[PDB]
Amino acid sequence: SFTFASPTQVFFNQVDVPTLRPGLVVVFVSSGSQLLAEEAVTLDMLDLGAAKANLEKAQSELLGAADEATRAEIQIRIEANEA
Amino acid sequence: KQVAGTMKLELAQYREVAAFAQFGSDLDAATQQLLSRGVRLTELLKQGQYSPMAIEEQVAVIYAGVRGYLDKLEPSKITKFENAFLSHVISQHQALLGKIRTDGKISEESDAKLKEIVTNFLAGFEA
Amino acid sequence: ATLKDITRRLKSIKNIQKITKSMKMVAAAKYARAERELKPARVYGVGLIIGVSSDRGLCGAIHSSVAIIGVGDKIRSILTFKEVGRRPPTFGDASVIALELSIIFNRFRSVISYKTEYSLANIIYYSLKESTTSEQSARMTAMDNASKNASEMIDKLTLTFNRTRQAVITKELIEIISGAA
Amino acid sequence: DPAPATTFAHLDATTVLSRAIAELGIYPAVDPLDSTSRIMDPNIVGSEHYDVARGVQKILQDYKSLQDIIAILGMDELSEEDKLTVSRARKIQRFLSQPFQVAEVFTGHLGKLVPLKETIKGFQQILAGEYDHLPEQAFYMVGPIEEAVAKADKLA
Amino acid sequence: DPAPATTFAHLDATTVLSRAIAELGIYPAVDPLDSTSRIMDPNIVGSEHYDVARGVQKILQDYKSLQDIIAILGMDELSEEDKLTVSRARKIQRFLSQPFQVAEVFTGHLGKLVPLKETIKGFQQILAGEYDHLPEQAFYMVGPIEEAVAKADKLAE
Amino acid sequence: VAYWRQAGLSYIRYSQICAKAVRDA
Repeated sequence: SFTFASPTQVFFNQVDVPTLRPGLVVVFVSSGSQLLAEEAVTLDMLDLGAAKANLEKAQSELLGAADEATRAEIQIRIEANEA
Repeated sequence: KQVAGTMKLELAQYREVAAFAQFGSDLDAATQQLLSRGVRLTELLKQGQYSPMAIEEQVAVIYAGVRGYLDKLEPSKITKFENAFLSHVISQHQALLGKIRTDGKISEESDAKLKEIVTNFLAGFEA
Repeated sequence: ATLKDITRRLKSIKNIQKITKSMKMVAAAKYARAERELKPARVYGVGLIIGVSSDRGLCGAIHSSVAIIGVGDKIRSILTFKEVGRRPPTFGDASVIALELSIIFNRFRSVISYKTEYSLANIIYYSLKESTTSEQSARMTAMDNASKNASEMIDKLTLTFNRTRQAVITKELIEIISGAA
Repeated sequence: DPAPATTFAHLDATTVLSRAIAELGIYPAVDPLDSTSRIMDPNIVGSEHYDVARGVQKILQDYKSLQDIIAILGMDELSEEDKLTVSRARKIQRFLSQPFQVAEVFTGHLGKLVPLKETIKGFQQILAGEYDHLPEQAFYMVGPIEEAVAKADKLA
Repeated sequence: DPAPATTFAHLDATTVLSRAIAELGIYPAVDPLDSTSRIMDPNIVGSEHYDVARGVQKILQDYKSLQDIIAILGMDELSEEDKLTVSRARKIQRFLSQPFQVAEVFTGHLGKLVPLKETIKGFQQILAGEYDHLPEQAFYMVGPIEEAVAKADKLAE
Repeated sequence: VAYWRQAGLSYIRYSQICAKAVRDA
């Protein structure tokens, strides 16, 4: 059997898995390790018109600024938004 | 009689909940509103000495609390608000106070005029 | 003992009775939310000390049973993270704790009963979701009983008040009659 | 009441019974904080006797002046320190109860008479925390402390 | 009691002392919630004086009503607004205490006389939260508010 | 070794950032 949940929602009680690494799951997951994810969502709820705004905003803080590991947090946010 | 009934009921409902007015940070909005209307009407029942009020002046203040125009005003400021408000209406809106007396109630026209005066007056006073 | 003393106590225990009842009702709603959130939290859960409880008391033996970090302001004051319990725990709460870094928590059974890398944050989260469900039930329970104890004390005190009230009147009258005779 | 109130000063030892205590099932229903003796004196009964007696009374008084909070919120709200004093005081309260040869129909137990040295030793051990692990009911309606041990063994 | 009860109506100002207060070491043991005066009137003493006096009485009555609830349910159950009124009220209770020149044999403190101007200012500032950061005991058994500040500094080391 | 793990950082902070970026979208 296959179990697939976020800390708040249960989806399931072949599985394509991104490695975790922000990406699509085909039976969108944020991260984690039964498939465990910090944020697992549709797919219907995601926008996506505002993720482009989030990607550009993250690429704006990157050309800051500057101080290491700040910065490394900005790049992670860019990786999550690109996916 | 058009305002005393509503006030009596809202204070009675407030008295049931008043004990935990300071012990209910997570209780639901419905009982939060009873408490909020509660110590507002209570503040409006406070009165200084040696200046008894004409009936039309009484109902104009009681109406303002009952119809909900002071629910966003800090409790501790209400007594000083009313003093300023009453001085203002007596001096400038005697025509309004006469209308509540000559007609023996608060009409829609009077209600609209009192709304404009109270709301705009409230914002200036709370600064 | 004396009417004035009982009068103050009576007003005090009357206020407590009301507050304890309202606290029971808030905790009942908080538990209702927590038990719903515990369902998908357990299925997620399946896959140094330091001590998990909360900031708020009046929940019986929640803090004492679990009692250098400790999550909950009661943990450090009896034996560090504050502002826990009031808002339901999240995975973000678990992350904060894990980033600042057995596990001792109260496991939920029923309304009456409770018992003492990335997976590190999962274990802290599991303990959190169980703890608050237990804590909210236990507070609901303890406050229900406290409000009942307050009720019985109000009755007991009101009876003492009224016996004293009558005795004072009778005694005064007997002194007056004795002086007149 | 003027009758009993005037009687006290005519006595060298007083045993004051309490209805509240009787209703809790403690017999004899002696109020341990309202019963006195002129020979309760270290120079008369020896320091050991005196110390254990006063130690018992201290823990009982400490339990007493928590009654207000306990009656409302229960024992679970108290500090660990106060919970310890409550648990021992409750065991001491029970160990102060005793089956009487004369009251066998009412207790259902054979009457017991306890030597003074055994009384001192039993309460000494409780105060020292030697029986903190034992259940409270084990100390109820026994003679010497050994009976409380044997009673607890049958329970668990 | 009929004797004092009948006396009240013959007075213009009443200072009521309380054993419940004396027992706490608060001297003079004046009950601030049972002492009255005909001239406690904004038109006689002025609005500043009257407002501070009523403010002090309100905070003390609010605290008195809370004491018994917090004695059982605990301080942590109070809202931030309530525990602010608690701490300020306890400082106000203490700032009402005062060493008397005739009481030096009882207090061990030099007697103090506080001008009315300084009395008003002192309670005004406590009410306004100007000394929220100072310990409770700094306010106990002093004259003017400057002595409470000095006492707070002395209490540090 | 991953870039975020050089000066700092944990995988807990990685997941915390990624999870929030999903919510904000």
